[PDB]
Amino acid sequence: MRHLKSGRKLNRHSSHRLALYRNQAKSLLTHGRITTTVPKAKELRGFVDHLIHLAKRGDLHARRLVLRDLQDVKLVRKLFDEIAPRYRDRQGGYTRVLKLAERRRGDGAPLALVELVE
Amino acid sequence: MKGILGVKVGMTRIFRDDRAVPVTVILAGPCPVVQRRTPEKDGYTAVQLGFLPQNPKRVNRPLKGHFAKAGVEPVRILREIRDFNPEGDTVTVEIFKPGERVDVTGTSKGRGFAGVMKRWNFAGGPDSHGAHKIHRHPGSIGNRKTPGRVYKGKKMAGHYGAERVTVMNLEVVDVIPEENLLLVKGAVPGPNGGLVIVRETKKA
Amino acid sequence: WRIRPRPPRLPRPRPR
Amino acid sequence: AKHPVPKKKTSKARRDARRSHHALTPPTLVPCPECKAMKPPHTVCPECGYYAGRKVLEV
Amino acid sequence: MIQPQTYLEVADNTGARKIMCIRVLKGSNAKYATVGDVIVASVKEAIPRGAVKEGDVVKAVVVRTKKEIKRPDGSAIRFDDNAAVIINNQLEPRGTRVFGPVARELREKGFMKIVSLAPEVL
Amino acid sequence: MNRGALIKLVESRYVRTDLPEFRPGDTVRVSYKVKEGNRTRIQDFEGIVIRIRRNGFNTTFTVRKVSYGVGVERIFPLHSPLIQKIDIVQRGRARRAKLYFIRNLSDREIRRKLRADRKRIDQDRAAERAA
RNA sequence: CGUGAGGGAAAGGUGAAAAGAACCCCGGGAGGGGAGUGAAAUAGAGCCUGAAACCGUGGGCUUACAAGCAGUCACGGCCCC
RNA sequence: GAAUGCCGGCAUGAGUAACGAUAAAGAGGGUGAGAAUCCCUCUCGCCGUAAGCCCAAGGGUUCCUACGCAAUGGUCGUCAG
RNA sequence: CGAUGUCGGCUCGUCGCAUCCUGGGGCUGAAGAAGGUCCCAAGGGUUGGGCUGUUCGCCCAUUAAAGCGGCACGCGAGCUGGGUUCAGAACGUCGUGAGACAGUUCGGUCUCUAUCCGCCACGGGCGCAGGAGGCUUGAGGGGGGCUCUUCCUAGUACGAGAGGACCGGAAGGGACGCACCUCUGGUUUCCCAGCUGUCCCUCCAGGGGCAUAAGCUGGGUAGCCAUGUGCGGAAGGGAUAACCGCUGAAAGCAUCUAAGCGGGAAGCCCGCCCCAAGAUGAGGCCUCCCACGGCAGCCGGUAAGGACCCGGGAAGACCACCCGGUGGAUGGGCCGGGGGUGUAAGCGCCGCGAGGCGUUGAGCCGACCGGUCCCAAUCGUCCGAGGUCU
Ligand SMILES: [Mg+2]
Ligand SMILES: [Mg+2]
Ligand SMILES: [Mg+2]
Ligand SMILES: [Mg+2]
Ligand SMILES: [Mg+2]
Ligand SMILES: [Mg+2]
Ligand SMILES: [Mg+2]
Ligand SMILES: [Mg+2]
Ligand SMILES: [Mg+2]
Ligand SMILES: [Mg+2]
Ligand SMILES: [Mg+2]
Ligand SMILES: [Mg+2]
Ligand SMILES: [Mg+2]
Ligand SMILES: [Mg+2]
Ligand SMILES: [Mg+2]
Ligand SMILES: [Mg+2]
Ligand SMILES: [Mg+2]
Ligand SMILES: [Mg+2]
Ligand SMILES: [Mg+2]
Ligand SMILES: [Mg+2]
Ligand SMILES: [Mg+2]
Ligand SMILES: [Mg+2]
Ligand SMILES: [Mg+2]
Ligand SMILES: [Mg+2]
Ligand SMILES: [Mg+2]
Ligand SMILES: [Mg+2]
Ligand SMILES: [Mg+2]
Ligand SMILES: [Mg+2]
Ligand SMILES: [Mg+2]
Ligand SMILES: [Mg+2]
Ligand SMILES: [Mg+2]
Ligand SMILES: [Mg+2]
Ligand SMILES: [Mg+2]
Ligand SMILES: [Mg+2]
Ligand SMILES: [Mg+2]
Ligand SMILES: [Mg+2]
Ligand SMILES: [Mg+2]
Ligand SMILES: [Mg+2]
Ligand SMILES: [Mg+2]
Ligand SMILES: [Mg+2]
Ligand SMILES: [Mg+2]
Ligand SMILES: [Mg+2]
Ligand SMILES: [Mg+2]
Ligand SMILES: [Mg+2]
Ligand SMILES: [Mg+2]
Ligand SMILES: [Mg+2]
Ligand SMILES: [Mg+2]
Ligand SMILES: [Mg+2]
Ligand SMILES: [Mg+2]
Ligand SMILES: [Mg+2]
Ligand SMILES: [Mg+2]
Ligand SMILES: [Mg+2]
Ligand SMILES: [Mg+2]
Ligand SMILES: [Mg+2]
Ligand SMILES: [Mg+2]
Ligand SMILES: [Mg+2]
Ligand SMILES: [Mg+2]
Ligand SMILES: [Mg+2]
Ligand SMILES: [Mg+2]
Ligand SMILES: [Mg+2]
Ligand SMILES: [Mg+2]
Ligand SMILES: [Mg+2]
Ligand SMILES: [Mg+2]
Ligand SMILES: [Mg+2]
Ligand SMILES: [Mg+2]
Ligand SMILES: [Mg+2]
Ligand SMILES: [Mg+2]
Ligand SMILES: [Mg+2]
Ligand SMILES: [Mg+2]
Ligand SMILES: [Mg+2]
Ligand SMILES: [Mg+2]
Ligand SMILES: [Mg+2]
Ligand SMILES: [Mg+2]
Ligand SMILES: [Mg+2]
Ligand SMILES: [Mg+2]
Ligand SMILES: [Mg+2]
Ligand SMILES: [Mg+2]
Ligand SMILES: [Mg+2]
Ligand SMILES: [Mg+2]
Ligand SMILES: [Mg+2]
Ligand SMILES: [Mg+2]
Ligand SMILES: [Mg+2]
Ligand SMILES: [Mg+2]
Ligand SMILES: [Mg+2]
Ligand SMILES: [Mg+2]
Ligand SMILES: [Mg+2]
Ligand SMILES: [Mg+2]
Ligand SMILES: [Mg+2]
Ligand SMILES: [Mg+2]
Ligand SMILES: [Mg+2]
Ligand SMILES: [Mg+2]
Ligand SMILES: [Mg+2]
Ligand SMILES: [Mg+2]
Ligand SMILES: [Mg+2]
Ligand SMILES: [Mg+2]
Ligand SMILES: [Mg+2]
Ligand SMILES: [Mg+2]
Ligand SMILES: [Mg+2]
Ligand SMILES: [Mg+2]
Ligand SMILES: [Mg+2]
Ligand SMILES: [Mg+2]
Ligand SMILES: [Mg+2]
Ligand SMILES: [Mg+2]
Ligand SMILES: [Mg+2]
Ligand SMILES: [Mg+2]
Ligand SMILES: [Mg+2]
Ligand SMILES: [Mg+2]
Ligand SMILES: [Mg+2]
Ligand SMILES: [Mg+2]
Ligand SMILES: [Mg+2]
Ligand SMILES: [Mg+2]
Ligand SMILES: [Mg+2]
Ligand SMILES: [Mg+2]
Ligand SMILES: [Mg+2]
Ligand SMILES: [Mg+2]
Ligand SMILES: [Mg+2]
Ligand SMILES: [Mg+2]
Ligand SMILES: [Mg+2]
Ligand SMILES: [Mg+2]
Ligand SMILES: [Mg+2]
Ligand SMILES: [Mg+2]
Ligand SMILES: [Mg+2]
Ligand SMILES: [Mg+2]
Ligand SMILES: [Mg+2]
Ligand SMILES: [Mg+2]
Ligand SMILES: [Mg+2]
Ligand SMILES: [Mg+2]
Ligand SMILES: [Mg+2]
Ligand SMILES: [Mg+2]
Ligand SMILES: [Mg+2]
Ligand SMILES: [Mg+2]
Ligand SMILES: [Mg+2]
Ligand SMILES: [Mg+2]
Ligand SMILES: [Mg+2]
Ligand SMILES: [Mg+2]
Ligand SMILES: [Mg+2]
Ligand SMILES: [Mg+2]
Ligand SMILES: [Mg+2]
Ligand SMILES: [Mg+2]
Ligand SMILES: [Mg+2]
Ligand SMILES: [Mg+2]
Ligand SMILES: [Mg+2]
Ligand SMILES: [Mg+2]
Ligand SMILES: [Mg+2]
Ligand SMILES: [Mg+2]
Ligand SMILES: [Mg+2]
Ligand SMILES: [Mg+2]
Ligand SMILES: [Mg+2]
Ligand SMILES: [Mg+2]
Ligand SMILES: [Mg+2]
Ligand SMILES: [Mg+2]
Ligand SMILES: [Mg+2]
Ligand SMILES: [Mg+2]
Ligand SMILES: [Mg+2]
Ligand SMILES: [Mg+2]
Ligand SMILES: [Mg+2]
Ligand SMILES: [Mg+2]
Ligand SMILES: [Mg+2]
Ligand SMILES: [Mg+2]
Ligand SMILES: [Mg+2]
Ligand SMILES: [Mg+2]
Ligand SMILES: [Mg+2]
Ligand SMILES: [Mg+2]
Ligand SMILES: [Mg+2]
Ligand SMILES: [Mg+2]
Ligand SMILES: [Mg+2]
Ligand SMILES: [Mg+2]
Ligand SMILES: [Mg+2]
Ligand SMILES: [Mg+2]
Ligand SMILES: [Mg+2]
Ligand SMILES: [Mg+2]
Ligand SMILES: [Mg+2]
Ligand SMILES: [Mg+2]
Ligand SMILES: [Mg+2]
Ligand SMILES: [Mg+2]
Ligand SMILES: [Mg+2]
Ligand SMILES: [Mg+2]
Ligand SMILES: [Mg+2]
Ligand SMILES: [Mg+2]
Ligand SMILES: [Mg+2]
Ligand SMILES: [Mg+2]
Ligand SMILES: [Mg+2]
Ligand SMILES: [Mg+2]
Ligand SMILES: [Mg+2]
Ligand SMILES: [Mg+2]
Ligand SMILES: [Mg+2]
Ligand SMILES: [Mg+2]
Ligand SMILES: [Mg+2]
Ligand SMILES: [Mg+2]
Ligand SMILES: [Mg+2]
Ligand SMILES: [Mg+2]
Ligand SMILES: [Mg+2]
Ligand SMILES: [Mg+2]
Ligand SMILES: [Mg+2]
Ligand SMILES: [Mg+2]
Ligand SMILES: [Mg+2]
Ligand SMILES: [Mg+2]
Ligand SMILES: [Mg+2]
Ligand SMILES: [Mg+2]
Ligand SMILES: [Mg+2]
Ligand SMILES: [Mg+2]
Ligand SMILES: [Mg+2]
Ligand SMILES: [Mg+2]
Ligand SMILES: [Mg+2]
Ligand SMILES: [Mg+2]
Ligand SMILES: [Mg+2]
Ligand SMILES: [Mg+2]
Ligand SMILES: [Mg+2]
Ligand SMILES: [Mg+2]
Ligand SMILES: [Mg+2]
Ligand SMILES: [Mg+2]
Ligand SMILES: [Mg+2]
Ligand SMILES: [Mg+2]
Ligand SMILES: [Mg+2]
Ligand SMILES: [Mg+2]
Ligand SMILES: [Mg+2]
Ligand SMILES: [Mg+2]
Ligand SMILES: [Mg+2]
Ligand SMILES: [Mg+2]
Ligand SMILES: [Mg+2]
Ligand SMILES: [Mg+2]
Ligand SMILES: [Mg+2]
Ligand SMILES: [Mg+2]
Ligand SMILES: [Mg+2]
Ligand SMILES: [Mg+2]
Ligand SMILES: [Mg+2]
Ligand SMILES: [Mg+2]
Ligand SMILES: [Mg+2]
Ligand SMILES: [Mg+2]
Ligand SMILES: [Mg+2]
Ligand SMILES: [Mg+2]
Ligand SMILES: [Mg+2]
Ligand SMILES: [Mg+2]
Ligand SMILES: [Mg+2]
Ligand SMILES: [Mg+2]
Ligand SMILES: [Mg+2]
Ligand SMILES: [Mg+2]
Ligand SMILES: [Mg+2]
Ligand SMILES: [Mg+2]
Ligand SMILES: [Mg+2]
Ligand SMILES: [Mg+2]
Ligand SMILES: [Mg+2]
Ligand SMILES: [Mg+2]
Ligand SMILES: [Mg+2]
Ligand SMILES: [Mg+2]
Ligand SMILES: [Mg+2]
Ligand SMILES: [Mg+2]
Ligand SMILES: [Mg+2]
Ligand SMILES: [Mg+2]
Ligand SMILES: [Mg+2]
Ligand SMILES: [Mg+2]
Ligand SMILES: [Mg+2]
Ligand SMILES: [Mg+2]
Ligand SMILES: [Mg+2]
Ligand SMILES: [Mg+2]
Ligand SMILES: [Mg+2]
Ligand SMILES: [Mg+2]
Ligand SMILES: [Mg+2]
Ligand SMILES: [Mg+2]
Ligand SMILES: [Zn+2]
Repeated sequence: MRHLKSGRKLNRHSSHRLALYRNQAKSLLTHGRITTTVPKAKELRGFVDHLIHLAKRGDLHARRLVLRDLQDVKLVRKLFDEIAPRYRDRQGGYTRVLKLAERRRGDGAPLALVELVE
Repeated sequence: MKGILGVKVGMTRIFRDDRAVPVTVILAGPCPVVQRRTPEKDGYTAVQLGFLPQNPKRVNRPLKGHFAKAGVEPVRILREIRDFNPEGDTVTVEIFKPGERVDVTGTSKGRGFAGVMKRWNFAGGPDSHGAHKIHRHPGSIGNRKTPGRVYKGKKMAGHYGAERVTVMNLEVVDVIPEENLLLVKGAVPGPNGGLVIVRETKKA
Repeated sequence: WRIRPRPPRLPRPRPR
Repeated sequence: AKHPVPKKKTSKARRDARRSHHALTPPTLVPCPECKAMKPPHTVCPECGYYAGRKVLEV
Repeated sequence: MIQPQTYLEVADNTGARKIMCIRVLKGSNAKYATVGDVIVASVKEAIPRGAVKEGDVVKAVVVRTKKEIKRPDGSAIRFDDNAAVIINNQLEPRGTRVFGPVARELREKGFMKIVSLAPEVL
Repeated sequence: MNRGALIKLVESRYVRTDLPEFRPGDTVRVSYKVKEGNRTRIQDFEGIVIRIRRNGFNTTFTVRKVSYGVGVERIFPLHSPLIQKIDIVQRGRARRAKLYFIRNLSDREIRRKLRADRKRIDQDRAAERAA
């Protein structure tokens, strides 16, 4: 059935779904705010919050870890140098998902924004 | 004929006389008597019970006035045990003791729109030898011109589970009065955290 | 059970 | 299969009977506490950009 | 879990080696036999000039199964093959020895002479 | 409420701590209690622990042996009151966590694949010096 | 349409006169609403007349315990002249 | 008024099946009355004895620009054979 | 005949009873056991194989038993396509010939979309004279209905012996059913590890993609599961069938019956489990709101309540159901525990090296049991009684 299952499938197979999350982490950590569909947005929260948390740690293990999903050493530096300090005292919840009022025209998909918290 | 409201909590096995007895644990007690059904006013004999304290905020006005007339603080569930009139005005696990024998009623795990093989233990079709897109399909559903129709109650696919299920003659293994725990060797309907009812057995 | 085998009245359908 | 086809042309009455469940439900809307404009609930106000009492985006 | 067509090893000096179960002697329509159940079997591979020969039809009781067996004490046990022991109608072994451990469940089922002759009752 | 707490609570009375810790690969000897006809015996089952599945109180470990030409696997609950005592008889080094693969190996292959975990042997003998 | 020989349609009508609708307004356009023309603009170019099936908006009577080739005969109720 | 009639018009099925390979998408920026679909960027994926390239037949302006979006494009379109 | 697709198989059953078994009986050339035979009884059950297209039939091994029939020889808009109707080819036979044969042989297009009834599930609407939130009665339906072996009685009754009970009381199974995941056993699409070829990041080390819609391999939580586990078939009351009686005339005797009363089946009615007041005959009880403004009707604003919207959920196709919505632990994050994997990178040291050792049960780490307001359930809006008549 589906009883007590975690995480959407989002109409992608196993690698595509992982890529989907990685490229959005790349995008979200790059711009600090992105518009997407509301399902995707809610899914983005944790995948990113793990990365920010591992940034907060800072040891070499954590960076080499995050690198596997983000691949970009300049980007990861933004994560450890500029982003992570903002959260040393924040006990999780480094992302925000707000829903937007208007819809896509070509398929009425409902939209949301995902940004990083102050 | 005594009963009690309770919640299914989870299964385990213990060891009793070098034998392994698989039990399920039910947080039964305590259940305050909220109303009593008497022949004069209602027709039959039963007790309305209560479970799980509730936010007096969450409990609406007509409900509130009901609870109050009995002297009870707001509680999440009202259910009746039939042909039961306990002496006190509050029911605990201690109305059962080990060696007894119970009937347990819960809501089964809902299997949603279930197929005909899951729901009715059918046997579908072959998975080779030319069998054509019918591997999970029921088969024939009727006859021909006579009767030219389908028997009422025909076993077909549809929703299955999330229905009331009562299991009979379950050994009371142990009662933990302090923590309001009731042990019962066997399988009780429903999921953990599901509301259940524990009455004395109908069997003998 | 009909002892005398019963011959088909129709051909197996073929495209026309 | 054997190509199930319809038997009788459905009545005017009957197809409209089928469609008694087809009425759209009008959009459910609330006034924005900042700019008073009728917006969907739990959505950032699309006409002044406010949500939760603060400014969130540009409109 | 022995059932018709199951091959089994014979664990005695009856001269058989493989038997092919063809019925579980357990009531009307039993699905599988386990340790302690009789079966009717066909001898499929024997050794020359023995108690039994190829193609015989002999009863036999199953002494160890490659499916595990649960026990009331929570334990379980499974062996590395499926083995049986040939018998006469009076459930007595038709050979003189037994080869390899047998489940203690044979005692409770009354196959004493097999348990006693076994090298290890487990 | 806490359903998990309540369950761990029932499991209490039956929990043991007298048992020496062991890992897959460790050859071991279980002294187990059996009933035969009437009497009660302590029968010893001795072999390499090949799996250890945990569920807290419901944890259970499987023990592979070879008996008079037949392989015997044997499952024991780690908190059974029929288990008198367990004596480690040899520590081994498992690069794996479930050793099902040794079912298919000869003697000289298993000895080659489960060498003595000298690290834990050294600690074993370093314990037991409770002077 | 057919390789080809060869097969082989559909499709007429503003008004007397273009006087074919400047200008303004909504709209991206289409389209429409005023203004104007005209005897007439449901003659506005998708244009004489503009039937029927078919779709629709509004109104009157009626319909959610009821069995039907759908009508018909009677009676009662409501609405209209 | 019926010829499985002929011609055309319009219904039903029905907002239903389907929207043409399961190689795959995500975000930012721009244009614009309008953007999942056009352009730019970065990211991800597919082909690589091809899903790249050059000839021949055949097709016959489909080439390149500019300005367009009624229809054509299975949606959208500011884009386009 | 402007088409009613035709054997057998599979699947799903449903009914009849002229009953194969199980139950209850009479008669027996019925000692006991076991049979024969007739009557009552359709509740439930009625196995797995070898051969043949086969239905059927024989055979093997069991069994309580391996019933016979109807439903378009039930069931091709459910499946098969072995038999049999097409065209190809051959054998025997027939025919000068083309060809042909209830004679044999090898091969041979089975059609994605369900309008109406019916059926399985799920809602929306209205009604149930005031409007509401709960909790219920159960009219009437449905489901279930099986049976074996061993022991005790007792090697007793019976019998020359072999053989072997009625009744009564124990325990253990087979098949089916509902439920469940503690255990056993699966899966567990990215939860951990290992490995090859190639391209890449960043040279080393470390990593990433692709080799499937997991590249391969070893493992695996929650969940969904059976091979695993729990429990069910009853008990018991009532009325009965065949059959057996008590009392008893008509008919001084006899008669189970004509008056009356018993006993007597797995069968019928209750009883068990489940659905159910659309049971329009629309039930019952507990609690809540209550005489609001204007010309048995209308128009508003409200009451108690409800709904929309949102966070969600072992609930679920949508709908519904159930929980929560800041006065809050609902999802996400985070933290602790569990659990899986089984000792990460980094450094130090050892070896020429592939590696090895230690740090280190380390590192990573879905869902499981919990905590935590860090993030998101902001803010609100709309419907909603004034109660007809004797
Ligand atoms: Mg499923
Ligand atoms: Mg699925
Ligand atoms: Mg969850
Ligand atoms: Mg995932
Ligand atoms: Mg899909
Ligand atoms: Mg898709
Ligand atoms: Mg897609
Ligand atoms: Mg889709
Ligand atoms: Mg892949
Ligand atoms: Mg965007
Ligand atoms: Mg997580
Ligand atoms: Mg560093
Ligand atoms: Mg990671
Ligand atoms: Mg579109
Ligand atoms: Mg669009
Ligand atoms: Mg919206
Ligand atoms: Mg659980
Ligand atoms: Mg105890
Ligand atoms: Mg309940
Ligand atoms: Mg449920
Ligand atoms: Mg479900
Ligand atoms: Mg199920
Ligand atoms: Mg089922
Ligand atoms: Mg099944
Ligand atoms: Mg089957
Ligand atoms: Mg199957
Ligand atoms: Mg089958
Ligand atoms: Mg086919
Ligand atoms: Mg298939
Ligand atoms: Mg099909
Ligand atoms: Mg079918
Ligand atoms: Mg009929
Ligand atoms: Mg349901
Ligand atoms: Mg049920
Ligand atoms: Mg019992
Ligand atoms: Mg045709
Ligand atoms: Mg089909
Ligand atoms: Mg087909
Ligand atoms: Mg079709
Ligand atoms: Mg017709
Ligand atoms: Mg019609
Ligand atoms: Mg009409
Ligand atoms: Mg109409
Ligand atoms: Mg209709
Ligand atoms: Mg519809
Ligand atoms: Mg509407
Ligand atoms: Mg052997
Ligand atoms: Mg041997
Ligand atoms: Mg031979
Ligand atoms: Mg031979
Ligand atoms: Mg011995
Ligand atoms: Mg010895
Ligand atoms: Mg737990
Ligand atoms: Mg587990
Ligand atoms: Mg060994
Ligand atoms: Mg080694
Ligand atoms: Mg070591
Ligand atoms: Mg052409
Ligand atoms: Mg031609
Ligand atoms: Mg031409
Ligand atoms: Mg022609
Ligand atoms: Mg004209
Ligand atoms: Mg003219
Ligand atoms: Mg004129
Ligand atoms: Mg203008
Ligand atoms: Mg303008
Ligand atoms: Mg303008
Ligand atoms: Mg334009
Ligand atoms: Mg104009
Ligand atoms: Mg206009
Ligand atoms: Mg105009
Ligand atoms: Mg004028
Ligand atoms: Mg005009
Ligand atoms: Mg006119
Ligand atoms: Mg005119
Ligand atoms: Mg016209
Ligand atoms: Mg004229
Ligand atoms: Mg006209
Ligand atoms: Mg016209
Ligand atoms: Mg007209
Ligand atoms: Mg109208
Ligand atoms: Mg009207
Ligand atoms: Mg009428
Ligand atoms: Mg009526
Ligand atoms: Mg009426
Ligand atoms: Mg009517
Ligand atoms: Mg009639
Ligand atoms: Mg009629
Ligand atoms: Mg008519
Ligand atoms: Mg009259
Ligand atoms: Mg005529
Ligand atoms: Mg026609
Ligand atoms: Mg026709
Ligand atoms: Mg005509
Ligand atoms: Mg025509
Ligand atoms: Mg025509
Ligand atoms: Mg025309
Ligand atoms: Mg036409
Ligand atoms: Mg026509
Ligand atoms: Mg038309
Ligand atoms: Mg019409
Ligand atoms: Mg149409
Ligand atoms: Mg139709
Ligand atoms: Mg239509
Ligand atoms: Mg539509
Ligand atoms: Mg639809
Ligand atoms: Mg349809
Ligand atoms: Mg289609
Ligand atoms: Mg198509
Ligand atoms: Mg579709
Ligand atoms: Mg297609
Ligand atoms: Mg392909
Ligand atoms: Mg496609
Ligand atoms: Mg494919
Ligand atoms: Mg992106
Ligand atoms: Mg893009
Ligand atoms: Mg433009
Ligand atoms: Mg557009
Ligand atoms: Mg895009
Ligand atoms: Mg874009
Ligand atoms: Mg577009
Ligand atoms: Mg696209
Ligand atoms: Mg572009
Ligand atoms: Mg980027
Ligand atoms: Mg190449
Ligand atoms: Mg291609
Ligand atoms: Mg050319
Ligand atoms: Mg062309
Ligand atoms: Mg266009
Ligand atoms: Mg345009
Ligand atoms: Mg144009
Ligand atoms: Mg087009
Ligand atoms: Mg278009
Ligand atoms: Mg196209
Ligand atoms: Mg071009
Ligand atoms: Mg015919
Ligand atoms: Mg016809
Ligand atoms: Mg026809
Ligand atoms: Mg026809
Ligand atoms: Mg036949
Ligand atoms: Mg009879
Ligand atoms: Mg009998
Ligand atoms: Mg009988
Ligand atoms: Mg005799
Ligand atoms: Mg007798
Ligand atoms: Mg008799
Ligand atoms: Mg029957
Ligand atoms: Mg058979
Ligand atoms: Mg064979
Ligand atoms: Mg056969
Ligand atoms: Mg046959
Ligand atoms: Mg035959
Ligand atoms: Mg018999
Ligand atoms: Mg027999
Ligand atoms: Mg029949
Ligand atoms: Mg039948
Ligand atoms: Mg007939
Ligand atoms: Mg027929
Ligand atoms: Mg037939
Ligand atoms: Mg049919
Ligand atoms: Mg048929
Ligand atoms: Mg067919
Ligand atoms: Mg057929
Ligand atoms: Mg048919
Ligand atoms: Mg048909
Ligand atoms: Mg054929
Ligand atoms: Mg074929
Ligand atoms: Mg043939
Ligand atoms: Mg001749
Ligand atoms: Mg001649
Ligand atoms: Mg002649
Ligand atoms: Mg022939
Ligand atoms: Mg013939
Ligand atoms: Mg033939
Ligand atoms: Mg062939
Ligand atoms: Mg098809
Ligand atoms: Mg329909
Ligand atoms: Mg109808
Ligand atoms: Mg019909
Ligand atoms: Mg309803
Ligand atoms: Mg009333
Ligand atoms: Mg009311
Ligand atoms: Mg209510
Ligand atoms: Mg409600
Ligand atoms: Mg009830
Ligand atoms: Mg009833
Ligand atoms: Mg009824
Ligand atoms: Mg009944
Ligand atoms: Mg029964
Ligand atoms: Mg005796
Ligand atoms: Mg006696
Ligand atoms: Mg004797
Ligand atoms: Mg007895
Ligand atoms: Mg059954
Ligand atoms: Mg089931
Ligand atoms: Mg379940
Ligand atoms: Mg379950
Ligand atoms: Mg579990
Ligand atoms: Mg397991
Ligand atoms: Mg498991
Ligand atoms: Mg990961
Ligand atoms: Mg190599
Ligand atoms: Mg690689
Ligand atoms: Mg490297
Ligand atoms: Mg390394
Ligand atoms: Mg690449
Ligand atoms: Mg590639
Ligand atoms: Mg790929
Ligand atoms: Mg492969
Ligand atoms: Mg991989
Ligand atoms: Mg795997
Ligand atoms: Mg596994
Ligand atoms: Mg799992
Ligand atoms: Mg599990
Ligand atoms: Mg099972
Ligand atoms: Mg079972
Ligand atoms: Mg049972
Ligand atoms: Mg009875
Ligand atoms: Mg007498
Ligand atoms: Mg007398
Ligand atoms: Mg008498
Ligand atoms: Mg009488
Ligand atoms: Mg009587
Ligand atoms: Mg008597
Ligand atoms: Mg009686
Ligand atoms: Mg019974
Ligand atoms: Mg109920
Ligand atoms: Mg009601
Ligand atoms: Mg009710
Ligand atoms: Mg009635
Ligand atoms: Mg009425
Ligand atoms: Mg009434
Ligand atoms: Mg009433
Ligand atoms: Mg009521
Ligand atoms: Mg009543
Ligand atoms: Mg739902
Ligand atoms: Mg939902
Ligand atoms: Mg919806
Ligand atoms: Mg909704
Ligand atoms: Mg509620
Ligand atoms: Mg609520
Ligand atoms: Mg609120
Ligand atoms: Mg609320
Ligand atoms: Mg929370
Ligand atoms: Mg809570
Ligand atoms: Mg939490
Ligand atoms: Mg979630
Ligand atoms: Mg732990
Ligand atoms: Mg651990
Ligand atoms: Mg190491
Ligand atoms: Mg290391
Ligand atoms: Mg290293
Ligand atoms: Mg060195
Ligand atoms: Mg090593
Ligand atoms: Mg660990
Ligand atoms: Mg982690
Ligand atoms: Mg952890
Ligand atoms: Mg707190
Ligand atoms: Mg507001
Ligand atoms: Zn605003």
